[PDB]
Amino acid sequence: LLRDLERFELDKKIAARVKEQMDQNQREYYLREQMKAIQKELGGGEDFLTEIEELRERIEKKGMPEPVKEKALKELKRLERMQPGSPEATVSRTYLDWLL
Amino acid sequence: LLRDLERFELDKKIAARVKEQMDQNQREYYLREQMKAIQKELGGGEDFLT
Amino acid sequence: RLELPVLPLRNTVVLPHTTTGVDVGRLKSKRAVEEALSADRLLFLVTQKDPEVDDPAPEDLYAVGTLAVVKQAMRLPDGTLQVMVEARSRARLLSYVAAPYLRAVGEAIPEPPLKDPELARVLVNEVQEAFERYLQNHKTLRLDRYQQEAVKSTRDPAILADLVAHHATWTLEEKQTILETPEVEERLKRVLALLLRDLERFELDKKIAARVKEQMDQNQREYYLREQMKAIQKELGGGEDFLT
Repeated sequence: LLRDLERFELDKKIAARVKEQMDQNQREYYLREQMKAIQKELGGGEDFLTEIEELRERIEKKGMPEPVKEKALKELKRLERMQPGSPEATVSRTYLDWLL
Repeated sequence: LLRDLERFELDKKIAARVKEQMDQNQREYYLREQMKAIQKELGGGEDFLT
Repeated sequence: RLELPVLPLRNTVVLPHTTTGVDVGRLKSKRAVEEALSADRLLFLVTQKDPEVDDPAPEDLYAVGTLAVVKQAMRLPDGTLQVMVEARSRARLLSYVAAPYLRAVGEAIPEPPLKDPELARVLVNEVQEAFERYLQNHKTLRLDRYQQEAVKSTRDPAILADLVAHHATWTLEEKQTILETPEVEERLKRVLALLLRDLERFELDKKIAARVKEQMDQNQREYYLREQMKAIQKELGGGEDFLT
């Protein structure tokens, strides 16, 4: 029974390693299907969010410093607040295009 | 003979594809809202974000 | 050293000891299946690669092809031939014959893995744990077939490795990677990686459905709310207090 307890502890450690290999890549594969499905559906073949995702590609390729990019991040928060055909939104889109 | 509601049942066949176009319009509306449903626990509907 | 003709395949990579259906859209391959059915009912199932040519070259195939046995061959009335296949072993390609069919010369892989009760048994049990948790979020195949094709009825880890690699929806190359390697333990590690990635897709899709359901409930709740009580405001006026 001590050999059975050692075998059950080794099986529990091996199954815990299997569940760690599940969860530690599951928490990033959540992120990659989140980004490819926001890139897909909001155009629905149009890919409307690739227009506002090329700018985010410019953020995580050349919008590197954090107090610089914090203003662009809450400008990105303001970007989905109003419709991008309003006359105020010209200044908002020109703002982060000129910044990026 | 025909103008005395012969084409009214064909107008109901037209209204059948109006209800089909209603079904893919509700499908596109449901799809656009369920991607926002993925976005709400992506994080756009939390306290810190927008 | 198995001198038998070859049925080439387009998108199916038939692994050894795999019960599956194969449809043939060719004529030279149709005559290859008929000549193999005349000669001792044995086929070779060697798939092709990235974008497929309808007449496959002998050097456009992969490294390892699959030895097969013919169950039956009935003719569909539209012209194509449905070939029901059962496989036996796997064979490394050396050089094939470019005369209308394809001829397999031709090898064999007689390589069982080592360290069976110590390290391979834990690996086979991890394959069993991942394959047992696989259909609980997949739910497109039969659970009793998964239990009947387990270690409890099928002892061979090469047959079990080919059956655990067959039961996913992978591409033309990642089935061929588990077809190719003579070391069975590295194939078992790779199909653990592939089943981990498939379960990280399927539990994610279950969280997609279980993520959209409560905000669709919130959506119909708020939709009934604003069509209800933007509309309760019109009875307070009573003619809208002289047409607003």
